[PDB]
Formats: sequence, structure tokens, C-alpha cells
Amino acid sequence: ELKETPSQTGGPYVHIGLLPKQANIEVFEHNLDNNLVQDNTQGQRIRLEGQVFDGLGLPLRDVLIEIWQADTNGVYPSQADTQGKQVDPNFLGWGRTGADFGTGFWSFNTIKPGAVPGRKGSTQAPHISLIIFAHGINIGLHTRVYFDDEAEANAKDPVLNSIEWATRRQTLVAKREERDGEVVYRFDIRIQGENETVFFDI
Amino acid sequence: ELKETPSQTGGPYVHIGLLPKQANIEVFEHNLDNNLVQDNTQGQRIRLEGQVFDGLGLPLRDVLIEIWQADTNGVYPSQADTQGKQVDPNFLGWGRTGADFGTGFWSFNTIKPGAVPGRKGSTQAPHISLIIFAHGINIGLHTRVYFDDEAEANAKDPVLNSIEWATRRQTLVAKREERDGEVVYRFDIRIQGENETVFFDI
Amino acid sequence: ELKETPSQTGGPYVHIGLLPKQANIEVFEHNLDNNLVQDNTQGQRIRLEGQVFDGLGLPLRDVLIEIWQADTNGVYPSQADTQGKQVDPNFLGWGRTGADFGTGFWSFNTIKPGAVPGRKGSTQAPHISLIIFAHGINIGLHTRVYFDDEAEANAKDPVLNSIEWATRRQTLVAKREERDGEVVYRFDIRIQGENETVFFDI
Amino acid sequence: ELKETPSQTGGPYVHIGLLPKQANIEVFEHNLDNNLVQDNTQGQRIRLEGQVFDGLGLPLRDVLIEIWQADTNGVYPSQADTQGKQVDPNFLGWGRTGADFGTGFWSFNTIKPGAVPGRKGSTQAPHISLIIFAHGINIGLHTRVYFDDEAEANAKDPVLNSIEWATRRQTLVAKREERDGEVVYRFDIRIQGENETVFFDI
Amino acid sequence: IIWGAYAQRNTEDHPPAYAPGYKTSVLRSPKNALISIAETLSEVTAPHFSADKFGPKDNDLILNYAKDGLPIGERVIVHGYVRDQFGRPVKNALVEVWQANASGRYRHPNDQYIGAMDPNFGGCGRMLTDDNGYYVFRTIKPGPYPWRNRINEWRPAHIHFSLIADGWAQRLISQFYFEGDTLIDSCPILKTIPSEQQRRALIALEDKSNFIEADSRCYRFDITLRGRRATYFENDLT
Amino acid sequence: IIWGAYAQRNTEDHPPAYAPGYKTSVLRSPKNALISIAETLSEVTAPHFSADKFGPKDNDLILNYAKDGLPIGERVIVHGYVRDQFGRPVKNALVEVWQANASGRYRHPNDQYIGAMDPNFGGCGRMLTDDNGYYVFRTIKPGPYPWRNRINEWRPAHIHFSLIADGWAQRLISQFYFEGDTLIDSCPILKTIPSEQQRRALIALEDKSNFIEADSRCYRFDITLRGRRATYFENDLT
Amino acid sequence: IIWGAYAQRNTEDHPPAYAPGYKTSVLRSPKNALISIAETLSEVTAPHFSADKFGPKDNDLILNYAKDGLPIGERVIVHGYVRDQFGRPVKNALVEVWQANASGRYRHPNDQYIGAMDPNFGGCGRMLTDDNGYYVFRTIKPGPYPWRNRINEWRPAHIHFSLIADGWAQRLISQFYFEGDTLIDSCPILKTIPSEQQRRALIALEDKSNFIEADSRCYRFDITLRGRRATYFENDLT
Amino acid sequence: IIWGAYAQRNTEDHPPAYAPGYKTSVLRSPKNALISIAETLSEVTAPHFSADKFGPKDNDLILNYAKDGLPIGERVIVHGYVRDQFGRPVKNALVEVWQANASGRYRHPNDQYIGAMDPNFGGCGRMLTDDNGYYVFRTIKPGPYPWRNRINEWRPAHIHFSLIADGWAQRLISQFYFEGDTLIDSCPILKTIPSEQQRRALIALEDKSNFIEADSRCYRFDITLRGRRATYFENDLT
Ligand SMILES: O=[N+]([O-])c1ccc(O)c(O)c1
Ligand SMILES: O=[N+]([O-])c1ccc(O)c(O)c1
Ligand SMILES: O=[N+]([O-])c1ccc(O)c(O)c1
Ligand SMILES: O=[N+]([O-])c1ccc(O)c(O)c1
Ligand SMILES: [Fe+3]
Ligand SMILES: [Fe+3]
Ligand SMILES: [Fe+3]
Ligand SMILES: [Fe+3]
Repeated sequence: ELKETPSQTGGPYVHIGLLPKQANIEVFEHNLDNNLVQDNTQGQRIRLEGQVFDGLGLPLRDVLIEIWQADTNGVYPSQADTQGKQVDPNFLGWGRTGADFGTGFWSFNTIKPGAVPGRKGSTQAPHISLIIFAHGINIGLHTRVYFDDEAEANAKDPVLNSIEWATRRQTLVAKREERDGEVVYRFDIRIQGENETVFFDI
Repeated sequence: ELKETPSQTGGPYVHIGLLPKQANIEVFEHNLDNNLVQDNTQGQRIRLEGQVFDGLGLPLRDVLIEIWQADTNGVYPSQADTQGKQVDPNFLGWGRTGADFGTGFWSFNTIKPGAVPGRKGSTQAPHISLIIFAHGINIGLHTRVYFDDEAEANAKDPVLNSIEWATRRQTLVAKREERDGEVVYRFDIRIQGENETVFFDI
Repeated sequence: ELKETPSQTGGPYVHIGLLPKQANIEVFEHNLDNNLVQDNTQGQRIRLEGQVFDGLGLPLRDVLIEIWQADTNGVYPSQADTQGKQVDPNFLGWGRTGADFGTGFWSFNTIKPGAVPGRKGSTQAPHISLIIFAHGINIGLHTRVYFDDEAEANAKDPVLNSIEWATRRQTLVAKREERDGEVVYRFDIRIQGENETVFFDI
Repeated sequence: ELKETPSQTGGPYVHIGLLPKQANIEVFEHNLDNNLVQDNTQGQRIRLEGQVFDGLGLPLRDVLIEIWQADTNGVYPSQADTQGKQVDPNFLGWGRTGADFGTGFWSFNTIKPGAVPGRKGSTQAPHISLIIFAHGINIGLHTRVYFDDEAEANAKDPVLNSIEWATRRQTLVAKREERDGEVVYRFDIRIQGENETVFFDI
Repeated sequence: IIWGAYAQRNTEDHPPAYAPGYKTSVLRSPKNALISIAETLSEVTAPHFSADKFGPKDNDLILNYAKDGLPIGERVIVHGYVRDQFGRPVKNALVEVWQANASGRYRHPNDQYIGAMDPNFGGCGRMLTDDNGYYVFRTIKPGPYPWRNRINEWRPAHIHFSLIADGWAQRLISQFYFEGDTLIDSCPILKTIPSEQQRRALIALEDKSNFIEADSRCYRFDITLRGRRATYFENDLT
Repeated sequence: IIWGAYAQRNTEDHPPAYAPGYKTSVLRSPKNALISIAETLSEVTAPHFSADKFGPKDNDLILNYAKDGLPIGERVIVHGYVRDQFGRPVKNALVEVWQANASGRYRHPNDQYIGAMDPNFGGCGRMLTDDNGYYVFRTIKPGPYPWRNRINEWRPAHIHFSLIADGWAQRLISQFYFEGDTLIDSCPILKTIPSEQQRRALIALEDKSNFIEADSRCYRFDITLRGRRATYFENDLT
Repeated sequence: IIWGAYAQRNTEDHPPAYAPGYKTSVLRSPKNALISIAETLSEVTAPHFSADKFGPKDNDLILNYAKDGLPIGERVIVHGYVRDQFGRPVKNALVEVWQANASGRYRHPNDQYIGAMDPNFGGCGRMLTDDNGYYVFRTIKPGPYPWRNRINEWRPAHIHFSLIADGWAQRLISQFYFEGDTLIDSCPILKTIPSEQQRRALIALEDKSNFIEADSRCYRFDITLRGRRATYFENDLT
Repeated sequence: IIWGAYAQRNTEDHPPAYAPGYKTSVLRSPKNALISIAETLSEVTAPHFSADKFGPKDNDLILNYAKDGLPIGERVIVHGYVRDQFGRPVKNALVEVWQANASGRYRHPNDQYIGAMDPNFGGCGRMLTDDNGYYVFRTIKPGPYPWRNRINEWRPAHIHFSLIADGWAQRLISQFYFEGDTLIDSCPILKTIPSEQQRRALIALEDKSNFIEADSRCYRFDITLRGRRATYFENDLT
């Protein structure tokens, strides 16, 4: 048996490689980005945004974030999904973004995912899987984003209930806001300190 | 010369073994518990209670606590006591308890100990020696409980004076309260963080 | 190249695993046994029986025996048979049995096999291949059973002729008897001592 | 922990040391011998005799034999006996003898032992424990002598029943004979071969 | 490819028949040497067992005899590969296993050890290897137990196994042990095997990456059978 | 002989409070250093427990909770000696033990592992050491079990123990393991102990000459507590 | 074959989050332990990228940003295989790489090192592994460069890489180095990895037989991702 | 303390019955394996011999048979301790010894070796060990001698000894040799013992500090017998 290749930090230039277009490097015709909504994508459109803070409260302006989520019916656009349900054919389920170099805000345009089966017949509340890379972070940090308007579903979520500190469960719930017709979920991540966001070993 | 056997955590089930009666296991006829007062025990009856908190302020509901103290005249019911004074014959001086699984409160019924000689002719203020075991605690944590109504004696206590931070000395003083005739001393223990309780290497 | 996994004794409970039904363990719906005759099986029905004796003449009551043989036309029900002849489709060619715990008798219901080609164009006399396992036996003992009414064929059998002691050749010949219409072949096996049965390394 | 000192043969002169008197060496005033009956010893007097044979049937004329047995009531004259019964005070329970240099016959004058408790509340049949030493014997051989007139008791003896070969059980039974008023038990020992006497690892 | 005979069994890689430290072998071992024969169709063929006849729980010793509850003991999965000596997988071979329960007690009439019986454990299973020679079964780890050889003899924990594969000459019954058991070093039955490397060939290894969280541990154990040689010149088998 | 204080505890011979690989310790370890004090009568005394109050089966975990039958599992005796660091026996010390059953399941409300419960096993015992510091108890060997640290974490088989002896400063709770268990090398709780020699100090050793034929195996395990120094000049304790 | 969860990540084979010698990690590492969860469909799935969208020079860093000429530097090919921990190839996984140019200068706004910029070098590429898990790209060997950790800190030459494969739990970003670089022994970022064998797992090896005469050198570098376990009994994933 | 049975004899620590290099054993060794039994009162008891019956010179082989003068030969004292396998002294055990004289000649009718007889030497002694298990006797060092196994076989110098102690199961006869004798390496009787460490257990060691000036040399030789186990639970002996 082999050992997994060891992780190393992405470093401060992680966007030359992962978001060249935004570092002003036009080497690719098709570029990956933070917009998961195609014109025929099903579901309610939502905007996910926030900032990532270090232990002193300073926002990271060199952070790289990716999200992975199910379509509107809770089906993953992946051959490993075994639900036997058809997935929305116009949905990649993944995106990538960096923080704005001045402000530190990051965002994605996506849709609100439907609920996905949990283990042993349970049902998970709607959530988006999120990972963070940056200079200083030796291994990508995994977390999940749940929605404050799904309080009923959240109370029965297996993963959330597995966190014994209820004060820490709240760090995983984004707040719904409505900016000029658009639904926005604000999710700030605190890597260290007070109200430190929960991170998972998955 | 031999090395002491290394300590290991008591683990989350430390009461199967140490308080079976309370885990609903009736294997012993005589069970050890948290009541140190027998009907002929001398001294003023007091109730000692509190909660133990982790670094996030959550009370530990799996904690095991024992106390060791002198009788009403400051004599230990132990062959190692060299005061040459007779000890109260109806006093074990030790007890054990766990926190309530729901609330996290722990308590003992005992008596207020009398003052015990300190080293080189000094006199120690009345105190109860306390030890804590729990999942996550690799070695039992030792602390002492002093009484806020013994301010005069406390100011001359050798052990308390040996703590250079006066703000930390206060973590060792229980507060006297009077619940319907009974005298109660409240002593909360903070294992980590702000107002962290002082622990000793004895 | 790899070395064969080393043999070890089957031990005294070899029937829990190999004949559960007879140790009163009903774990399987289909159980393997000592009856090789199905209703449409071709050939003359015969009963093979005997006892296995240790060096002092005591019968082994913990022995496990299996036999492997060709059908009535001398064809093996095995993909490795290269005769290009069709085998009887209602014949497994194998069976397993243990000795009766009280008497030590073992038996099989099968049919008399037809002659099988030997090496370099020779013809072997009809025979059944037999193996013995038991506590005390470190490696299964292989032997063969020939029939006393096939004296002509036996005299030309390559394997029998390869045994230089004619007195030992006779230990491999079962005796035909006729118990109420049924043809029975008696074959006793002596593991050690006088008239020790011939065993083969195959 | 220590390993037992390894055994070695007694050699052909084992009586210089163990029965000097009979090798014509008068070095001791009190000599140990084969007569266990003192004038006040209780019980029925019996004579035990026989020969010891090698693998070719030749009697050993250099053999040394000792026996160990209980008194008439089945009590051992030993501090390790825990029956809480008083033992016959005029009984050593042990003796030693060699074979006659010409004939090879050996004998003891003793009494018939009473039955002794077996393990877990069982009762052992009357028996004498016997050990053999000689040139060629690397470790003393242990056996037991039972009596043919105690057939009822013998059938319920735990040690005898633990021998699975009934033909071997008989090698441990001496035959009662009556030579001119005296009761004699004949017990021949065959070290090797046909009717080999059973030996124990005790 | 035309197949010839199985490679000769290497007698130095197996225990001998007479092994005095295993007392029962003293009267159950032939005094004459085994007679080696050249193989014929009888030795190179073997029976075929169909998967259709096996029940769904035949390889699950935890559930195949469970009546009121689950058996008591350590839940373990054992898996591995069966191959021949030249490294080829052995396909559709019948693997049968039997063992004691967690107390070291067999569900046999003659076993009267005080170790307690488990009403929900049977102790026997079977499976057919797949096309890659792979097999997998689940069980309760057996406990060691006492037996009468010398009076205080104790067997290390073990699972008995039997294989019927492509040729009768491959027929094999043996036993595998569990990595780290200290009784392995003292067992007179395991010590009948002459070489240390072969004694090690019977030890199943802890397979940590294949443990199933909050459920079962896993041991890996591979088995090697005799292999057939290919023929390129005269084919004397027949 | 006038006794002085217990020898200082050697912190390098014990795990530290903060041990990140044992996740629960992260929020249950003080951030401040422990404050060392000179001992007084409070630290050198301890309670006395009388043998009169102990029942006949308190040290027999095989029978002390048996109702309809015997518990399922491997019968084992564990014995040894308790001494102080200067080698003196520790007399009349109270030894309490608790453990999982053969399935690795504790008889606790919060243990919901699928390993099966044994209706005839309780899992807790106690004894007082004798004048030579000797103790002996009988039990069923516990099975390993899964716990949530990393998701597939497994504890090696172990028995938890606690000692109250002559002085409060000797108070100790720990755990001992069984010789040869392969999970010992991977346990993050055992790895909180810094040195290999101290990790070995928690392994009970197979004691073959003390096995009881057709009955039980035996493990030997000795325990060392802090020892008191004697005073020959000024006695400052009081 | 029914697949179960990915094997647990072995935290001892990776750097810890808090590594004081890498100063930026001091304020960017969680103080709480990570919470381990049992996997669900969320952790075992991942996206699919189609080869149709990749341009012809996406894996050719020598030509994909060349405008007036060729970039300056050492022409090298890097190739190898991506497999999971059980040795199975990882097919159609997306491998993205980025690096500095021959001067050790990144084409990033914030990089103001005096090492000169190369107008014909971009520094980023991507590819999908083939059915055998194979990948190959061509580039200019990057130069080492200074960074501010301690004032005179220097990174060994390295190429950053990222893998998105079959399951989200496999997501990995790391860096590989070049055999023989002496700065490898002094780098505080590479030293966050605890064991020497794992530090060696990041060194690409000179592959001399695969150099292309009068053209380019070649380095061989294999990558191992977490692997999934197969399920043979209860399938609890859903 | 309630005593249970003696520990099982470890057959690997003793010679086997059949040892072909010691020719006389070929026809004096059982062909069947020994039958192991569980002990009863018969095996754990043994006789008691009173010191009152021993004469003053019973342990002095130099004077107990001297008539006209002293025997010819090297004056030596042999002493040591008898203990059981758990290290406890064996008290009041009867130790009997016999040996050849300085010429290697035994005072036996059948010994017709040309080595000369000594009219003042008998060659046999006996003693009871004291409460510490100690024994001491004085003698003349025996000479080696020829015997017929192969025609030129020679025994190293040795003293035969026998012990009757607390339990019949401890009954033992053996022989000890003298440090440095070169015949020790060639003796087929000593070579029946399988291991080198056990062969060394029979060599008495020169004890120089205990030589008696102008008088005698001294050898130290300790003996270990089987030991009894203590019972703490069921006492099945009876
Ligand atoms: O501090 N920097 O600028 C750094 C440090 C490490 C890197 O791998 C990097 O590309 C940039
Ligand atoms: O996490 N648990 O449940 C545990 C961990 C360690 C233990 O020793 C234990 O008894 C329980
Ligand atoms: O003597 N027995 O009972 C035994 C000896 C070995 C075994 O493998 C066994 O299952 C039983
Ligand atoms: O053959 N002999 O005469 C012998 C052989 C060995 C001896 O120890 C002995 O005293 C005499
Ligand atoms: Fe870099
Ligand atoms: Fe535990
Ligand atoms: Fe077995
Ligand atoms: Fe001799």
C-alpha cells in the first residue's frame, strides 16, 4: 500500500495557476470560474459571498476557494452519485474563486442545492461543500455552508448534530439577505480565534 | 530505581468503573459515593457544588471528581497524619462524584475542614484537596478549594501566597451561599482559558 | 515463485466446518454429503464402506474422508478432463463423509467408475481417489481404492505395478460383498503398522 | 522465572548411591529400603513384585524403582495432604528397591492403599505411584499400579478413564495371587513394544 | 496452452507426518514413506461447485447463525487472494472455514471447555474465490483454547480452512493465525512446520486501511496452491 | 524512620496535558503551567478502605455480574505487584478496574457501538493489595473498539485502572494493554506518552507458567507509584 | 463492485496546520481540532471536466505563452502516474500546475523580485490524466527564489500542482521539487512535513533514458491520492 | 495461601526419551507418547525424612568410608541452593549423591575398569537442604571414565544426584559436571539435552573465594525444581 502524497501550501500566487485570467494571464481559451449557473440550469439562483479572516481579524486577500454541491434536486453531477436519479444536465456543481485583492470579498453565483441522502437512510440538510487554500495554510481546509432559512432541515442534519458544541454549529450557517431582488447568503469564515469556523477532516 | 507508571486518561466511561451504581451496574454491596457525613460526624455540614467547563465554556458531563480533606479539627483520617491528635472516628475524609449527565452539576455533602499545619510551623487556611479525571485529561488535575468566609486565614495561607498572580488566587476560593438553612459553597472549575482555575503539581 | 501454503491438521472438530449438518449446525440450505448418486446418474450403484484404524488398532471416530472419481465411462466431471468425451451430466464425482461417532464406520453411495487413460497410452484399472483428514494427521493422506473383481485390469494398472512390494499392493484392493441385492465394497484403512495402507504423494 | 534443572539418566550404578547396602557399601547406619510395613502399621499387608523388560523382552537387571502411596484410609503421610484426616503414624508411604542382579525380579512389602479423592469431588481407585530409573532412561518414567480386585472402583477412576485405548488401560492393573497365605500383586512393566506399559507426564 | 502435471509438492515446506511434540500424531502417522507417482487425469482434475447453491450469508459468520441477537466478540473481516505457486489466480475455488467462538469454544458435542457457548454463533462459512482469486468473509475473532497434549497446552486463536480448487493434487486443509498472538511461538501444532518462513506464511496481517469505521477490523491473508506446468513438447499425461 | 515528602513527579515520564493527536485534549488542557508546591500533610495523607466492606466476588469479573450463565470471551487472570519508586511494596492500596466486554462494548448508556452486549458481564472490579503489594483479579479479555478521534480510530484492548494508596500525591489512573496487540503501535492515546520505555511500562505480559490448565490464561502486570523519601536531619513537613 | 468510503486521511503523513517555522501559518491555522465525519455522497463525488474544452498547448508551458520567441531557461519534460493508495490508476483527473520562470519570478502583480521577467513565459498549464493515470507536460525548470519568512529564506525550485479527481475527499494541492537541489534540506515549508520518507515523496527524479537528444531533459514524478474501499456486506453510504 | 498444581514440566527443557546417540536408550524408551494427567493429591504430596536418622558424616565422602587413611584425590567442597522455578527455597529436601573415585572407578561389582580402586573411598552421601534451600557436602573430585557406547566413549567427571522434595511431581535424578572439563563438549549423554542453555545448567562453577586455604577447593551448583502455583479462585485439586 502507498501513502498519500503529502500536502503543501498553495502559496501566495495560487491564482497564477488556478485563475490565470484574473492575474491577467491569457493562456487558456476556456477558463474555470465562480459562476455555476448556465442559462438552462434549474433551481433558484443565489449569490454566496463573504470574507476569510486570519487570527487577528484581517481578511485574507490571497485566498483561493472552491465549492462542490448538488443540483436543485439533490443529485450530484458525478458518476459516483448512486441515487439512480437524473441530474440537471446543465450544471457542473463546482466553481472556483479568489478574494478581491483590495477588499477581500469573495463570491459565487450558483443555485440553492436540494437535500441529499445521508448515511443509513438519513437525509442531510441542503449544504455546499467548501475548501480554502492560501499562503500559510498547509492543507486545504474543508467546511460546509448551511442556510439559515432551512432551520427545520438543519435541526435534523447528521453532520451538524455530530458537533457537540452548539455554539460552534452556528459558524456553519450562512445568513440570507435580499439585495434588490437577488437572494444573497453571507458566509464569513474565521480561520482562527473567537468564533472560529468549524473545519472538517472528510 | 523505578519510574512511576505513566498516567493515561480515564476516558469517557470512567464511571462504569468508579461509580457503577450510577451507571446502573449493581455489582457491589457497598458503594463509594459523595456523602462524607455520617450521623455522628462532627462539624458543620456544608454542601460543595459546581460545574467543570472546557475551553469553550461547555460543561463536562463526563467528569469524575474526588476530594480529600481533614476533619473538623484539622486532622486527617490517615495513618500518615503525624499530629498526634485523635481524628473524628466517624469520618472517611474522601468521596467521589460524577457530574449529572444532563446539567453537568456535581456536588458533595461534607463538613467544613479545620485548619491544618503547614510546613515549618506555618498554618494552612481550611481547604479541600480536589482532583479531576475525564476523557481528554491525560493526567488527573489537582486543585484546592478555599472558602471566601475565611479571608483572614486565606491571606496567611502558604500555598495561596506562593501564587504570584493575585488574579489567579481568586480562582481557588469558593463562594458561600445559604439555600434554605443549608450552607452551600459554589466552586466552578474552568480547565482552560479566561479565569482558568489554578492547578497544582503536588 | 511462491511456496505452497503449509498444511496443518484438520483437528478433532473438522466436521463443524466440513459437515455441519452432522454436528447439528443448520447454517446452510444446501449441504455437501456422501451420496454421489442422483436419480439419473448412470452406472452400477455400489456402496463403499470401512473403518480407519490407528497404530494400535483403534478406529478413528474423528476422521473426515473425501473421494474423487470418474463417471461410468471413465470421464471426470471436470474442465481439466481432456478426453473429448461427454461426461454423465448428473454426476459430481466427489463426496465427503465422517465416521460414525460410536462405531467408526464410514460410507459413500456412488457408482463403480469406468477405466481412465493412464500416461503414455496406458489404461488405468477402475479406482476411486480417497483422502483422509483427522486430528494427528498433519497433511491429508492420499490413497486409492481398486476393486477385487477387476483382477485382470488391476494386473495391468501402472500405479499398482509401480509398488515393488506385492504384499503392499493388496492393501489397495477393496472386497466385493453382496448385502441383500446391494453391491458393497469393504475398504479398511490402516494408517500405521502391520498391513499399513499404501499412501501416495500425488 | 527459572527453568527446571534438566534430567539425566541415573546410569548403570544408580544403586551405589541409592541402595549402598546392596552394593555392599556400609556407609550409613540407617538405610532406606523396600519395606513400608512397620510393626504397628495399619492395613492389609501385600507384596508387590514384577520385572521390567526392554524392547526385546530382556529384563533390566540395573533398574531402580520407587513407589509413593497413601495409607490404609487413603491419607498421604505428607504435609501437602489437605484432607484434614489423621494419617497412620507408622507409615512412611515410600520405598525403594532394585531388581535382583541375576533374575531381574523386584519387590516391595507394603499395604493396600485406601482410595484417595480425585479432582472436583471425584474418587480415585486405590493405586500406588511408581517411578523407574535406569541406564538408558533419560528421565524417570512415571506409572501407576491399580488392583484387579478393585474392578468396580477402577471403572470409575478418573485417570484410567482418561486413557482412550482400553487395551492400554489394562497394562496398569496388577494381578492378585495368594502365595501361602500372603497376598501378592504381580505387576510387570514393558518399557517398549507390544503391551507397552502406559507412562505418565505428571 | 496445453497443461502438464502439477509441480511436485516440496515436502520440506510442510510438516512431516510423524511429529512427536504433537502427541496424537504418534499413532496416526504411516511408518512407511509415501509412494510418489507420476500424475494422471485422476490427480489433475477436481470437482466444480456452482455459486447458485450458496446462500447469501454463507460467508458471514456474524449473521448466518444469529437467532435472537448478534454473537458476542470482535467483529473482523478477513480477505485475500488464492494463487498458485507460479502466481496465477485460482478462480472459483471452494474455500470452507470453521472456528471456535470468542470464548475458544466450538459448537461440537465433544467440546466441553468451560469457555461459554454463544447461542448466536455457529462457526462455519464457505465462499468461492472470484476471477481474480479474491475471497472475503466476516466473522467474530476466535479465542485461544486449551487442549490436552501436554496438560497446559493452549492453541493460539486460529481459523481452520480447506480449499478444493482445480486439481485434486492441490487439495489442502490448514489454519491461519492472527498477527501478534503470543501463543503462536509456543504451539506444538504450528511448530511441526520446519521453517520459520513457512510458519509465517500462516499469519494473517492486520490491514488497517481496510478497517470499517465504527464497525469491524480487517485481516489480510493470502493462500498459495500448487501450480501446473505448461507442456511444449511431448504431452505424456495421456 | 521519619518520612519526608514524596519524590517530585517526573513530568517527562508522563504524557503532557496538551496532546493534539488526542483531539479531546485540545479544549480540556490548561493553558497555564501547573504550579508546583512543597508538600504538606494534605499531600502525604490518603484514606483507608477496610477489607470488610468488599464482597467475595469483587475481584472476579467473570462471576460478579453473571445471572443466567457465564460471560462470553477469553478467560484470563491478571496479577502483579504494586510498589513505590524505591521498590517498597504498597500495602492495602485500593485498585479499581473497569473495561469493555469481549465485543469491545461498555455497559454504559452512551456506548452505542454495534459490538454486542453480554448480559452476563458487568465490567468493573476492585481489590486491596496484600502486604507484599500483590493483587489478582479474573476477567474476560476485552475487545478493541472504535472511537471518534480521526473517523477510523481504534483503541487496542485495554483495562482501565485506578489506585488510591498511602498518599494523595500517589493518586493515579491509567490503562494497561496486552502483549502483542498490534493496535498498540497506532493508538494516539498511548502515543501521548513521550518515551518508548514508558509506553512499554503499560503492557501486561503473558505469564505462561501461571496459566490454569483447561481453564484460564494469565497476564502479569506490575505498577509503580511515587515513593516517599526518609528524613534524617530537619523534618520540615510540619 | 460496490464502493464504500475513502480510507481515512493519515494525518501523520501530512504537515500539521500550525507550524511555527513557517511564520504565515501562525495566524492562519485553526486552534480547534478538525472534526472528523463519516462520508456521504457529498465527500465521495466530484466534478467531471471534458477534454474538449482543453486547448492543444495547455500542457506545454514552453509554447503556450510564447509571443516573439521561446522562453529562456532549461527545457524539461515532467511525466508520471497518478494512482490511489491501493495502487489503482486515477483516470481523467484534472492536473493543474503553476510555477515561477527561470529567474524565480512569478508573473503575478505582487511579485517584485529583481529576478527578471520573461515575456515569453506564462507559468501555468493543465492536463487530464489518461486511462492509465499517466500525465505529461513540458516546461522551463523554475529557479529558486527568496521570500520573507526569516529575512534570507529561499525556496528550492518547485512546481505547484493541484488535483481534482474522483471524490471530493481526494482534493489535494502540493508542490514537487527536483532531485539534487540543495535548498531542499533547508526549506521551512518542506520541513512542515514530519517524516523524511514523505518529504522524499515530493522529489521528482531525473529520468535519463527519457531525455530527448539535443532537446529536453526529463523528470519522473508519481502522485498518490486517497483510495476508496470496496463494500461486501452492509452498504451504509446511503 | 492455598496451593494448586505444579507448573507443567517443559518437555523442551529436558532430553527426549529416545536419543539414538545414547545407544542404551534405543530399547529402553517408550514408543508411545506420555499421557499427561491433571494432578491430584497423589502427585502433589511426597514423603518426609527426618534429620535424626542421618549420621554425622553422611555428607562427607572424604571421611565416611575412610578406614586406614584418607582417600587419594582432589579435596573439594560442593555447595549451593535448591529452589523451585518461581525462586522459592526448597526446604528439607533429601539430596542423595554417588560418584566414581579419583580414578573414575565405581565401587560396584560390575565396574571392572582398570582405573584403581581406593580402599578409603565409598562414593555415596546424602543431606537434607536447610530452611534457605542450602546444601553442602565434601568429596574427592571424580575422574572421567570410559564406557561402551561407541568403543572409545568417555564420560566427563560428574557426580550423580537425586532429589526427593515436597511433591512427587518434583522427583528428579540428574548429574552435574565441573567447569572447564573438555569432555563435556563430546558426551553423548549430556548431548541428549536439546539446548545449550540447559546443558550449561548442569555445570558446577569454581567458587574461588570459598576455597579453604591449604585444604580444599569449592564448586557452586544450584538446582531448580518444578514449582507450585497458588490458587485464588476455584480450588479443584480435591
Ligand atoms: O512568500 N512567497 O512569496 C512565496 C512563498 C512560497 C511559495 O511557494 C511561493 O510561490 C511564494
Ligand atoms: O471515545 N471513547 O468512547 C473512548 C475512548 C477511549 C477509551 O479508553 C474509552 O473507554 C472510550
Ligand atoms: O485437541 N483439540 O481439541 C483440538 C486441537 C487443535 C485444534 O485446532 C482443535 O480445533 C481442537
Ligand atoms: O556405561 N556405564 O558404565 C556408565 C555410563 C554412564 C554413567 O554415568 C555411569 O556411571 C556408568
Ligand atoms: Fe512558489
Ligand atoms: Fe476504554
Ligand atoms: Fe481448532
Ligand atoms: Fe557415572
